[PDB]
Amino acid sequence: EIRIKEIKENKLIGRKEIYFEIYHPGEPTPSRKDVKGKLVAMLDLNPETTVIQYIRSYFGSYISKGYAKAYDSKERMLYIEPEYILIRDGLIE
Amino acid sequence: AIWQGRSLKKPSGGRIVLARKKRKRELGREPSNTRVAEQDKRKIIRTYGGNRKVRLTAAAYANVFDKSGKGRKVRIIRVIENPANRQFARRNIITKGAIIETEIGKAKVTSRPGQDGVVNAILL
Amino acid sequence: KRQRKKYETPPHPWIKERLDRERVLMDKYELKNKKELWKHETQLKNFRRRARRLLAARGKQAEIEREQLLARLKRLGLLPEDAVLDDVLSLTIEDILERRLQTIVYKKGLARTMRQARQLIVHGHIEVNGQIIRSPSYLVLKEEEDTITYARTSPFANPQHPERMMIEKAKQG
Amino acid sequence: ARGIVLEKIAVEAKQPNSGMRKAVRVQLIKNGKVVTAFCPGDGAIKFIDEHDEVIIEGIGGPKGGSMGDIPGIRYKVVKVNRVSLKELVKGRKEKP
Amino acid sequence: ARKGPKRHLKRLAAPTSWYIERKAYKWAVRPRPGPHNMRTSIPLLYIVRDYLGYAKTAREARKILNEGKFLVDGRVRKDYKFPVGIMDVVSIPETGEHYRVLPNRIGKLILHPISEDEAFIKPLRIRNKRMIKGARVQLNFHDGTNHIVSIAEKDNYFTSYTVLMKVPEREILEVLPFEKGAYVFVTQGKNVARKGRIVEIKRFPMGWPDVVTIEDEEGELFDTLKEYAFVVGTDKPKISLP
RNA sequence: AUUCCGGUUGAUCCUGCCGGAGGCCACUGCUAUGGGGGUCCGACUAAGCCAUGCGAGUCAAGGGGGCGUCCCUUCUGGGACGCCACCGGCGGACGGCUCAGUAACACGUCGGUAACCUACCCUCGGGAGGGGGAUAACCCCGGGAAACUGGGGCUAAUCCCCCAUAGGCCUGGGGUACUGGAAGGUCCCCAGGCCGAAAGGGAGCCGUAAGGCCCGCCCGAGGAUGCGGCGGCGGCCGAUUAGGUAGUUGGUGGGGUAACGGCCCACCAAGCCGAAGAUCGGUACGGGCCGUGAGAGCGGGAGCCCGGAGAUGGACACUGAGACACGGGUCCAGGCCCUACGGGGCGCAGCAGGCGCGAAACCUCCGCAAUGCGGGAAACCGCGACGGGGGGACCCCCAGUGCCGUGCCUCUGGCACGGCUUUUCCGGAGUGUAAAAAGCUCCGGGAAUAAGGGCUGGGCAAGGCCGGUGGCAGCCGCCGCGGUAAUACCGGCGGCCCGAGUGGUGGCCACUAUUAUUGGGCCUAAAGCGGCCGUAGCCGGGCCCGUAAGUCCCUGGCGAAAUCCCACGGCUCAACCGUGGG
Repeated sequence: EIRIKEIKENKLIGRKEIYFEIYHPGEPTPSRKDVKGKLVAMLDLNPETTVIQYIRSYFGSYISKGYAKAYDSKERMLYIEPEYILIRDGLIE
Repeated sequence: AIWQGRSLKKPSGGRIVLARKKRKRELGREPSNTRVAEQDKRKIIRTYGGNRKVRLTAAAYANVFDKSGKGRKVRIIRVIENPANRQFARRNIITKGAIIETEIGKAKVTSRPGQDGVVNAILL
Repeated sequence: KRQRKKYETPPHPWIKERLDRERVLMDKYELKNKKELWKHETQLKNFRRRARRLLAARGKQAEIEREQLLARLKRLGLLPEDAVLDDVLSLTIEDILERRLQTIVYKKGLARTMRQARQLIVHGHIEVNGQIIRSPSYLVLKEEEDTITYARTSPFANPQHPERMMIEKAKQG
Repeated sequence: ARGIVLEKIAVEAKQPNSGMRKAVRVQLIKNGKVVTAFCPGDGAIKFIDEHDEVIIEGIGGPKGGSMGDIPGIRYKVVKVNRVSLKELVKGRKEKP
Repeated sequence: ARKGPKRHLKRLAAPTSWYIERKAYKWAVRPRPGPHNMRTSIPLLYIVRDYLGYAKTAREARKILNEGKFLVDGRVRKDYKFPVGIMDVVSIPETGEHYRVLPNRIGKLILHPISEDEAFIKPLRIRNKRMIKGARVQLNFHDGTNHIVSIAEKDNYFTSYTVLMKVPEREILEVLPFEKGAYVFVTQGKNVARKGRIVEIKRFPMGWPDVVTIEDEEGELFDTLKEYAFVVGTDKPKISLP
């Protein structure tokens, strides 16, 4: 499951910053697509504007940390967020 | 070069070995040797940090001053006495503190041609 | 800058007294290396070093450091809550050996043998405070002593793992 | 240090100890001085022969000096032709 | 050997006033010369990244400074090496957020939030006075800024007085004087982040500045130097001071 | 954590010396070092010598261009994009590398400039006019093997050049305000003279336009960054080195410098240093520190940071804000590569690899990101900086190589029976490349699946029997064993110690009160000179008055970070990192 520790609002960048924890007891660390498509539900966010940066899988723990973005427009993320993470999320080929 | 740096000898006397090469910021420059001529010939010199300084290699006119504070631009005939050296007065060399003979008479130079580029003096 | 070893070798490796005493000790606790005993003696000795420096120490920093020392000693489960600096010298190596994670888990009845507890710890079948630890040399605080529990994913967590039957019979037996 | 051997020399233990100790004389590749190195072990000299590359250290005597029943010898070989003496003494390896 | 002016600054040598992790990396932002000294300032870039968490990566921070969304003393600044020093006002209009830069008790700088109405006033210590051609009086402040005024108004000011400066338009509002009993907030030293009242000014010859004695709120007396004493009120602080 | 013990004697006690017993740093045998996380590797000899690759570039918003594409319209054509290269804006005076010199105001501390400089940066007051001129690129042809290099056509700006005024400088006279403890400086008036500014702009919105918005220029006064010079004190060895110094030491007057000064020069004087050791030599970058010790102390400055010095040796310039400038130039010495012999090029003490050297130190690795620097209004670009990744028995932390019931014995443990986990490994899933890798984290398959070094007479106490060797072979840090029965040499067995490390060697602290102030001896063990006199030095009776130099208590600034001690938080714990206190 996913539980949000924090949501904050970079108004100078017009973006939501989300710290959360993922419960995965006995089951491998989830793929990026599933966590994105499942976090997209409960904050009412557009998939394209949302980007997930890091999902840290802890040693000897069933809780993995997770940290992600949520922008407000297509242009801002291209302008600011660098290409590599867009490729990791698939937003750029 | 002209190197204005450490004396090779200690105050007591022990000779001092050098441990590094000279530095361009530490070297000096040639002597101006300002002389009496029919015209003013001057050289501007770029200096440390991009500054400038003009240098009289030949001097023809002088700014003499009365004790009241009124100045006269005049010509310079010949130098009377150079306390800095005995060779200088013989060779019409112009230096601060020298006693000079102009049309007005006796003047004492109160300016350095080497750095100022003009020669000022006081009528005596 | 080089990081120092955390233990102090004995000043003489063949005193019969000390050698046999250490032998009895590692027989009791089934440690893998005398290096381990030496490390435990080292932190014992440094506790005492702090105690002795502080007992003669005067000054506000001295008092604060002293209270820090007492508090940490209590938190480790090595002293009573009314402990006073004077008694800390009387602390023995065995006081710390009991507080070892491996000795605690064997003392919880969860193991038939000290080495079996070791095998569980390395194999991760034990969890503490919801986080797994693979080191049998870890020193346990008092506050965690109640949370020492089987790791969830561990096959031993279920009450049907055949080894766990023998574990239970040893506990009651 | 690395050296080249020239000659095999045997000496008599100082009294009351009696015994024929084998050793070799070597010229140092580093500088070229000449010095004797003791061969420890049993049957050691058999492996070593004339004109052999060798590696040599100090004997570990009191203040580095002589040891026991051999006189002045300050050094022992450790490797001959980049092969360690001791295993050849054990015979586990083969001299080149 | 070195042959002139540096352009780098290794993390380990950074001033002790910066809440910057030091062994994480090796290279930091060398501040360019500016209003405040190395010892009493930090690059704005670190303010954006650490003290406000708005930027995780310096490139993105620089981008936001390029957008010019930041108002220091009512002036946008794109220089990601700007020394933003002591008693400056940082204003973000996009967020309506206003802080003042102030040291700690330990000797480190923090952004104390302030009301918006206060964000336009900046007190400046009068470092020195000078006469410029035209018989005009130019005053050099602690932050390096300069203000020109008439000969008649020369006695309105003296060194070590505090001028409440209207930074948005550069208008002089009030001049707190240095006299016995003023309210003073310390800037540097062991007495940093202290606020008290003055009882005595120690006239020290031989190269040693004036040691003022400050009486705290609770009545305890201590001493510090003239230049470390910064007046902020005649009897109560005119600005929110922790 | 303040520890001894063996060896001088037929036997005993002293003396003193030596040997074992520990930590740290280099080399190496054997054995592996599987797993991970922090930390290092030409680390002392040859700062001796190199093929090679890379490392320092970016500018279209100064300007003119030429090439090509797009689109439109096309007799004229504009804009946009990329390439090229141009003067031109910047940078290549930082950062990277090393320890020869240097015994020094090189350096640590505190002061110290009123005797300096200062581009890019900040603030404030003012200014930004007129006029002229140049040549790249491109086109026509050229040489030489090259390196490199010719002439003609025309061309650009914030390029160059003259003037306008301010402004810069120096002097005399006369005053007044600022700064400051201080001095004199700065402020103003008058008088005399030389020197002596600018730049506009690519685009877009409004305006017909000018103009405003944005960027950029210059003068003046401050600040700020970096740097220049002056100073007290601190910090080696030698007396089988005792006298030393001539611009030597000071004064007058000047010179040159960014700047003060013997830095130089003309003159005038006879100083100044040395037994609280100059001079000379030997030795050597200085500090933060590190190893050891119970500590007093002893020893050392390799690895990071700060400061200093160098670019094979010497020596000398230009450009410049900044230079005598690792990746810019000139000669000499030196050794090397090319060459029509005319000519040419030289420096891996920059990173990756090589030669030599020697006991003795890694890849001719990838991205411009993380962090930072140069560029540019911005996007963004380069970096052998960096980042990671590689080999390595560097330092430190953890961890494993099976667990349990059970019969017998080797009943210390082993052997077999039963059950139990999967250490490592394989496939997939998340970081991850700011592109791989990293092999980490979880899932599934599932294995009992990796352990050696030294020692066994005693000092160290601890580890004992059998076979062979016979004063040979050999062992051995000291005693000492061995001439035929050796618990002491070699094999086996047995055992002991440590442990993924151990052994051998070398150097450093403890051991050592064998360097002794704490804390040593000098009648017999080595150590009091034959005796006396006395200079400096050291140690010195009591009482009264003063002082506060020492001595002590309180208090401000300062001794920068990292390392160190402690609590807490993160990394599974630890080491490491952060916050806070010393």
